[PDB]
Amino acid sequence: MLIPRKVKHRKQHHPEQRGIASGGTSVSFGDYGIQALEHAYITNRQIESARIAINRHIKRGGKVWINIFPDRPLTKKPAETRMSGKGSPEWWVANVKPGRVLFELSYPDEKTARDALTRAIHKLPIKARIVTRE
Amino acid sequence: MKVNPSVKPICDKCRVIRRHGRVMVICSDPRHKQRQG
Amino acid sequence: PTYTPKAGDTTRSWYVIDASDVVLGRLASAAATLLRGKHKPTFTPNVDGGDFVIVINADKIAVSGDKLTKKFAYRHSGYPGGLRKRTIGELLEKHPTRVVENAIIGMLPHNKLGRQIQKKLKVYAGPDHPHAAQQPIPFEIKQVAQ
Amino acid sequence: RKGILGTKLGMTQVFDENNKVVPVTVVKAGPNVVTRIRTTERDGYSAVQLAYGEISPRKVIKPVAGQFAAAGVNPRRHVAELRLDDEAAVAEYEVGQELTAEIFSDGAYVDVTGTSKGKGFAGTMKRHGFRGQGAAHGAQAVHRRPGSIGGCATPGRVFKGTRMSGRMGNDRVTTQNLKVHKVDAENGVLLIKGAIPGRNGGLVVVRSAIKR
Amino acid sequence: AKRGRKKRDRKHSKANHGKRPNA
RNA sequence: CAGGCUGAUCUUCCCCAAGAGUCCAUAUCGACGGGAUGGUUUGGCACCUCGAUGUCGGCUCGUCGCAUCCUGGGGCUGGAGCAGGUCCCAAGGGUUGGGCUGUUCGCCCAUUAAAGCGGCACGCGAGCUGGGUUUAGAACGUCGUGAGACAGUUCGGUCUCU
RNA sequence: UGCUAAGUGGAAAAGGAUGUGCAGUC
Ligand SMILES: [Mg+2]
Ligand SMILES: [Mg+2]
Ligand SMILES: [Mg+2]
Ligand SMILES: [Mg+2]
Ligand SMILES: [Mg+2]
Ligand SMILES: [Mg+2]
Ligand SMILES: [Mg+2]
Ligand SMILES: [Mg+2]
Ligand SMILES: [Mg+2]
Ligand SMILES: [Mg+2]
Ligand SMILES: [Mg+2]
Ligand SMILES: [Mg+2]
Ligand SMILES: [Mg+2]
Ligand SMILES: [Mg+2]
Ligand SMILES: [Mg+2]
Repeated sequence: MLIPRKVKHRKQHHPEQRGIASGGTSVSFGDYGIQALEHAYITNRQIESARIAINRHIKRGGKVWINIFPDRPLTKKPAETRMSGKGSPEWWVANVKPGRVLFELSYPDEKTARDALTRAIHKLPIKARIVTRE
Repeated sequence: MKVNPSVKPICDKCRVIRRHGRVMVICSDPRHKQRQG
Repeated sequence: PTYTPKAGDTTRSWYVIDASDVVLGRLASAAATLLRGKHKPTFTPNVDGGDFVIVINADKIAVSGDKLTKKFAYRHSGYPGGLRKRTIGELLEKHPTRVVENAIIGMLPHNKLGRQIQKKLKVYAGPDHPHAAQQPIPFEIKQVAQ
Repeated sequence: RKGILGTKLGMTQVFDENNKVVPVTVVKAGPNVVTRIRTTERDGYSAVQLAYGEISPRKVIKPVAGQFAAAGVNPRRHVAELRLDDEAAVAEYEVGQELTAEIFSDGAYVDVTGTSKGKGFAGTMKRHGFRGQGAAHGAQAVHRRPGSIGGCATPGRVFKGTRMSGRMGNDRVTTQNLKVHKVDAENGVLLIKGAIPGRNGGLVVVRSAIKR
Repeated sequence: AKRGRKKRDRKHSKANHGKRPNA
């Protein structure tokens, strides 16, 4: 649960799904990251769930970047109601496309780095790959 | 034994074989026996 | 116009298959061509010109795969919960006549004429048959090279 | 596995060796002639055909008379088979052997087959042991009626073996076990414990029990 | 459910060329 | 109202284990997050029927599925024994009578080896009942100037067919 | 000329796994 400060239009269209990512497709910051190989709407729940899964498994050392930010409303209506207007902004959702690097990890060990990212793969909807800066 | 779609080893002794078209892991411990991995 | 049989034109005659090692299906389909009379130069669909077939060693048929456990061959009586199922290996031990028969009946046309075709078939478990008076010719099953 | 045809002679009660009452159904198995012995060579099974009961020669049909003439036996009322297991048991019968009720030996168990009493088109309540609808609290003309007989638009039919209404009894039935209290050798009667199917004077096939 | 899935998998028959008139 | 599609919500399993279990994630529970099954709840939609597809609960009669309540066969146990827990297999048979309510559900009572969960027009009114709902009478609270109105209570209320 | 042993062909996922055929790489 991290959210944008002041969004200009609180009710938007669906983020444009299909297409390959132009950038950032490669690792820019740290030694190990994870690159999405699929289209998904990564909710701010799923980022924070994946973020702590690294931080618990890594313990004290290293450093975690997040190239994702949610930014976008995605509307829901009440479950009671009949099918009037547009509903209220419920989620907060980053549009992810194949190519794009999501998370990043600076931890000096090889094994502790890779399996800590492997925790973050299972808590995202995407079917993902572990990448390296080299 | 523990069923479930996952198996995975726990002991290094745990063997992960497959019998009669079905995946299982056997360890010295009676506890680490699994199926349909 | 064309030729149609105006009776009697049926030469008929007999055949005798031995199964032994040959697989089910290609026995049964090759039997069913003889049973319709479709090998004949003269063939009209409305009449039956179907030659007699005696299948022998109908327990020996090599079914292949793992069908002798897993193929079930269902019946239903009429009553609720009347669905019986009977493994081919179990069915062949009890009734070795049935397995070659129930294959061959499934390949025939399924109509009023197609039931008159079923009289021409006979099917025996052992090597012997009691139609040795009529002198049937042994029909080995043949592919024509294309 | 021994057997005997006879008649149901009606019931009485007889007191035990240890002073209890046992209710006993009296049958009289008279002297039965084995007419024909079915053999595993020709027939494909083993069985014994038993003749029972006195009939006048003029009553007998010429087809039926010639079968008894082949046996060398005076014709009889009823005839029936005892099917018996294996080939070995028919070895000790000869055509014209007149067996009697003495064979059974006190304290045996039997099957005692016989056709039941006809009850003559009983519906629902008597036949199957249904419950009827209530006798009061509204109930319009349903007091012994079957009620529903099926679901609705699926399946849209009544199933086979639904329990309705029709002619009851004259079923062949069997008692099973049913201890023989006393073989009486003179007179030719067996006191068998408990009820045996059928009317008084109906044909009855007593044989030793397969379950025992 | 079962009937919903199966109708839309008749799309892939070879005669249909990966589209079948649903409704 | 029922069927049809859908499956947000419900429902039964499942992936990853942060953990709690003295220590020990996986005896037993399992947060956060993710993926599906089922069509049994509340819904969405308006495709069949308005020159009629007649109505909740109960009674009578059932029939099938297994996601098993009991009986039967197994693995693991933080299983001494007795008695359990948990998971796999298995649908042959059996799954009580009363109290209160129109009830379904539920709370209780005395038992029982056990008091299973569901589908079949929420099975079954050309098989039955009519207590509930839903016509006309009438009073009470409320809103209305009034005629009258209210999934607010209350008492009464034709169940056709060779 | 090859592949598939599951009747896969003749329904399905996140995942799990010394099933196997080819092309890479210490
Ligand atoms: Mg009564
Ligand atoms: Mg009356
Ligand atoms: Mg679904
Ligand atoms: Mg509707
Ligand atoms: Mg309809
Ligand atoms: Mg419409
Ligand atoms: Mg009409
Ligand atoms: Mg089961
Ligand atoms: Mg109903
Ligand atoms: Mg009515
Ligand atoms: Mg009706
Ligand atoms: Mg009323
Ligand atoms: Mg007023
Ligand atoms: Mg009155
Ligand atoms: Mg298949």
